[PDB]
Amino acid sequence: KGGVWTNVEDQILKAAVQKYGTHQWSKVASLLQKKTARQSELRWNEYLNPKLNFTEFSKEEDAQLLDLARELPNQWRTIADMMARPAQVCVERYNRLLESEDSEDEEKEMLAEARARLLNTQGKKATRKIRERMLEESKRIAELQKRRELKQAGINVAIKKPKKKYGTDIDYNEDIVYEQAPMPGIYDTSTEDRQIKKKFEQFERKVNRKGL
Amino acid sequence: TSHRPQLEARSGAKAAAYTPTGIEHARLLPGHTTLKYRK
Amino acid sequence: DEINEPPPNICEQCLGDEANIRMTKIPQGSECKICTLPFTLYHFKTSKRSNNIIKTLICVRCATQRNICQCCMLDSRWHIPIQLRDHLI
Amino acid sequence: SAFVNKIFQPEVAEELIVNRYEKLLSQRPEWHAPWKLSRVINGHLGWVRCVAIDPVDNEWFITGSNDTTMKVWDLATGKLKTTLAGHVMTVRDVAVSDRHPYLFSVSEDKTVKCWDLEKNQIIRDYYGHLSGVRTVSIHPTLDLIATAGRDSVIKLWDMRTRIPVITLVGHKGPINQVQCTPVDPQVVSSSTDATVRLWDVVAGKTMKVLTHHKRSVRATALHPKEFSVASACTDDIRSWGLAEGSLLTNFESEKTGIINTLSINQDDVLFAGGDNGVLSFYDYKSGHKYQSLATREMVGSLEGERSVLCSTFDKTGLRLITGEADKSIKIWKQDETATKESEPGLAWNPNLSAKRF
Amino acid sequence: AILTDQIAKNVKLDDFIPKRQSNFELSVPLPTKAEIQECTARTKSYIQRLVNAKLANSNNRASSRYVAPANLLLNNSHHIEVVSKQMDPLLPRFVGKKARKVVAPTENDEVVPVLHMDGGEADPNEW
Amino acid sequence: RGGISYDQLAKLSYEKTLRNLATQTQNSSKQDKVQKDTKTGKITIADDDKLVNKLAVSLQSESKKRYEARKRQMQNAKTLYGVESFINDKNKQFNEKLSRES
Amino acid sequence: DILDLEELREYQRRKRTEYEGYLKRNRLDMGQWIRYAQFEIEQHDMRRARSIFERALLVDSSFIPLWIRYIDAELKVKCINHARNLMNRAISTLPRVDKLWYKYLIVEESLNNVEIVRSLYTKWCSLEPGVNAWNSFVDFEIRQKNWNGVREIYSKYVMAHPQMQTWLKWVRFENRHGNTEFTRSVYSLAIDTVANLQNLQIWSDMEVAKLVNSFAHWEAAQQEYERSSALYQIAIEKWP
Amino acid sequence: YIGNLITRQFEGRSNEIVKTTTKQRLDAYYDLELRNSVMDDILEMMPESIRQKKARTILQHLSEAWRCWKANIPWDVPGMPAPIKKIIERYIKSKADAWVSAAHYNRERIKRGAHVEKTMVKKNLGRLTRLWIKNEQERQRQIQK
Amino acid sequence: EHPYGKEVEVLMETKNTQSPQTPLVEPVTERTKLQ
Ligand SMILES: [Zn+2]
Ligand SMILES: [Zn+2]
Repeated sequence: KGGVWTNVEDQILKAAVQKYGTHQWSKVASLLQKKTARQSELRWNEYLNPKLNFTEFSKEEDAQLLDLARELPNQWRTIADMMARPAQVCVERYNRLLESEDSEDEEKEMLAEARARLLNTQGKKATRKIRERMLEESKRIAELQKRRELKQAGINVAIKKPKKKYGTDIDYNEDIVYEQAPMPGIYDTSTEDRQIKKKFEQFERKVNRKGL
Repeated sequence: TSHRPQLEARSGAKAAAYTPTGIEHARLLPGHTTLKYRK
Repeated sequence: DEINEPPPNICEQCLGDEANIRMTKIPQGSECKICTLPFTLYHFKTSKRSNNIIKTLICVRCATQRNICQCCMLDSRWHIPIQLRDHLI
Repeated sequence: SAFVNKIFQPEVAEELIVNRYEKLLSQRPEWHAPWKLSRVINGHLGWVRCVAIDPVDNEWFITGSNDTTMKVWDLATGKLKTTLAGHVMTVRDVAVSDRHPYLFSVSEDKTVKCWDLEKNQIIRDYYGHLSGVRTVSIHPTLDLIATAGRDSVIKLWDMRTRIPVITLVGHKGPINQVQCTPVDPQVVSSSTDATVRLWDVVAGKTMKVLTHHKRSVRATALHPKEFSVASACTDDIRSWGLAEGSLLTNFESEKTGIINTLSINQDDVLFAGGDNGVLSFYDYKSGHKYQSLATREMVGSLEGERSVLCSTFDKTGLRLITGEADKSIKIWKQDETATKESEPGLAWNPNLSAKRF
Repeated sequence: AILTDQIAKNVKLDDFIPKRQSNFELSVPLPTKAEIQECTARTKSYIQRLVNAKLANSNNRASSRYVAPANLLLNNSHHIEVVSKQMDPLLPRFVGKKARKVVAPTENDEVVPVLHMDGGEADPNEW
Repeated sequence: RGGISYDQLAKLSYEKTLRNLATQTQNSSKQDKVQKDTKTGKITIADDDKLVNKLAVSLQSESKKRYEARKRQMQNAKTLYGVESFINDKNKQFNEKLSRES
Repeated sequence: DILDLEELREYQRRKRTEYEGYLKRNRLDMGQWIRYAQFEIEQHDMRRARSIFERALLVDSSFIPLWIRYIDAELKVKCINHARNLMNRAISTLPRVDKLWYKYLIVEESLNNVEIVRSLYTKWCSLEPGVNAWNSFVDFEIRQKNWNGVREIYSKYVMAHPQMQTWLKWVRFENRHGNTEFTRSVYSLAIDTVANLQNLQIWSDMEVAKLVNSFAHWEAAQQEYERSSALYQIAIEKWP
Repeated sequence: YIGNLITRQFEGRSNEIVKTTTKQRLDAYYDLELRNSVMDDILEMMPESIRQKKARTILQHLSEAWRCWKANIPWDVPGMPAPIKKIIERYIKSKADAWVSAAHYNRERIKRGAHVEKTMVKKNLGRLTRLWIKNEQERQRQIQK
Repeated sequence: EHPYGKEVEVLMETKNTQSPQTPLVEPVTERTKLQ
């Protein structure tokens, strides 16, 4: 049951740590069927971390390794931090350096599930808020065309206001909301108020006829 | 979202224009009604 | 300021012809007709043997901002309604 | 003479950039003796946020702290008298009354608590702050307290009836320091909207607004004589003249950054505790730095912890008590056997480039 | 120079400049003893009138323990006697009093100039 | 190098509007008061109807140019980079911010 | 799209209920204030559209783009006297911000009201603001050809900024114009001022060398070598 | 009791209700203080012209750094303006002292067995197993030095 | 090891010297009582 790592599952885990972070391992194993959050954590901290050191052995490294393994006998997690390398590679070379003295059918559905889960970031509250917002506008679009179809018959039915949730709920449409008038200045805005009012009454006359 | 840090604290300016209630609290009962003055 | 409050603005024809009028003060009487916020309800009678209590319906701030009395809400000068005043000006 | 007024005919003859500079060269600052460290007191389990001295006499000072307690220290010997519990969160201001034996203490647990200093127990307590309070200033001759905190409103408490009598509403941010004066303007407040307000508690509104600071006016301190306050934003300390709101003088506060605390001696030694650990002594009359000093942090502690958080002088004026963020109290002592010679301090050298004056 | 005053009247140069820079020995006096008492007696009478307003309006009967008939209405025609109604001690006092919330307008007649100084400013890209 | 402070950039944009205003006066050349009230303290300035229109049209046109310059910059910003994996536009936007920090 | 006024009247209610809801929970976020203030301009109701900016100024009056946008909102609808009162409040609240001073200018430049910018400049240079202001003010009078007026500016400008690059800026002004009688009079005033205000120690050794050299190389171009030689001996004896 | 009830019936209840601190909201209010003090000391050391946008970023550096202290990760931000690193190290040492003192204080209270919550026993197991491994990780490092 | 100029004394205080019921201000008695 202890399975081997395919390169498909290898790419899910790298995309998982790229989004979730290196500490949320049960988040990672949810995408990754058949594998454990312990096993997911173990491979990223032993194989898949790009900070890790999988390369050739300079003779300084080989002299340093045979020094450390002589001075710290069999402390491979200790030596691998001194060598800044993964540990079983450090054992593998020490095994090899002493030998010098010689005498898609399913996986894609997992990947299609993982591709959709990584690209969906909201949760219950945002998705429900989206759904209620779409359904509220759909109710609004329906109610407006009702009034238009009744206006096709010539019978006029006004739009209903939204109901007050609480006692002092404000009809913002009804009045200037919290009218902070500008401070009284000296430069005599008398002709300018007449021209806005003439322009604003002109704008309301155009909306009744041509409709914006 | 729904779980936010504060951009500002609740100011006392808004609570000053409200009308009071006059509810009677247990810790605002009269107690230590006499000041002691230093010599 | 709850301890420093203006005297009420009431008309002459609201008070009538008699010299001394006994007025009752209630410190938070009714709420304003206009601003829906409480005030000092004054109420009084023209004569002693009258049968109609004349109350102050609006607060002093709403009576100041319109320059009307609190009782009959006519303008303090000219004694005309507000709608006719703003049409004459 | 200064030919300038003969050739460059002005309209005021004071408002030139040179005329002011000529006068300022002419006067000399009063010489003040330098200060040195006397005694280092440890003991708190957190930072020290506020220190107040006993008004009547000088035996003790109380050191409100960040381990929520208040410890009482003997001024003379340096020993520890007792400890005052009773705040769940850290103590932001402590003020002892001269007229009566009450220690008002305040915290950011939204509590203003009186203490009977005959009994060492909590008395009354005060209620009404929306958020954690930062200041207590005891009014002299009226039995009031001015408290303010993050609410942006100053709550004027009655002492006897526990009623928040007047509430002052002018500010746009958390209020950092509040001082009580005995005449109009009775309350001097400083908040993080870079304003200092001079209040009129009978009208309940501001007499004078002081917008001269660039940033959060973090500390003020009253001068025990001469009827003036000094206010400090992050890099400029300005002495304000009350009953006019006039700007008396601009100190050479440049290059200091976040001045946490201010204290004023009777001798016009002004103190400016730095968040960098650099503590600077200014002559109050001239606004001149005459000493700059840096503390040691501790045996082992962080390099950011070297910072002064709160300060006061004693009643005599020859001791400076600074509670610092290294979890310690330092007692600064004005160095005797120092004549004008031997230690003039820093040289009286202004520059017109920094246009402070 | 047709409108010399009417630009930014509330700000002057004199507000920027210090006053101790002309003489370091300028005397700002401490308030006199005759002046602190006129301010204490006015303030203590105003605060005590506020504490008595808070206690007399509370519904606790144990609050009177710790504590005008004349204003010419119009002019010269009516002298008004103002009395208090003996209220029913069971019906609630302050009938128009409720716990309602109000937002307050800010009355601003004058602009306070924000009197900073200076235009260094060089930015080392750091910060 | 550095950024430009808001005093200098205020001056430079002041000069740019002066140069553009001068070229408008040059192009207008090639193609060819104050009363204060007695009753109130209010002041009245006689203006031509032109140059008020010209200022309003210029401010609108400058707003149009900056709007379309940023809009075309929006178009380039979402068409250039495609190396790193993202989820939405805001991911690439924020990861362009981490590339600017490097 | 909106067909009649009643559909518009419902359209305005739903947006205003939306924006005021986010502004109630966030008194801050000036970008939200402007976008709702920009919305009321699109509805052509300027009385409302002034009010959201006025309410936004009561939150943060130190936010400069809020000032510039509301100034521009009054300009785009041709309300110039509403903008003049507003710009007056912008500079009287925040005198230090240069942008609010330059914003009042280019509008009055665009109206060709040259007496009003001159009255602005006189007030704005009375507050001692900095070298960017006077340089834009001497560049204004060059545009207006008022050579007597600009000479008066440098008279004050050296007395706001006493330093050689303000004195030598006034000599590059005069030597641009070749008026020899005025130029040495500027030169005489510059070197006497360094001499009589010697004790103040406000011009450095490198700073006074530029005045003496730029005096002397000017006189060599005026073919009077004996005055250019004689001032060197006076300057080295006055400053050894 | 009934005087409060009927005046609540006839007038509604007060809009101005302010919550005093208790045991449940102690650490929550300790956060709101700790956010505001770091807001002030960093907004005072900025150059000039930004208030709302850096507050998001710089306090997330604190929250990340407080997590890194709790996790014994050294918290190296690569290009960090060193006065701000002095600030965030200063307040996290301040929060460390409150966090460690409450851990010692509640552990003596549990051993006495005098009215500790059921939750607070598990919270104190969490804090002491953080501190035991920190003492372990420190002891490993100074042995290797 | 000498944490300051060595003129400065360093003192580490862990316990309260005087009892908590020590008054910390003398209560003012104007008349002597023998009750
Ligand atoms: Zn009313
Ligand atoms: Zn009437």
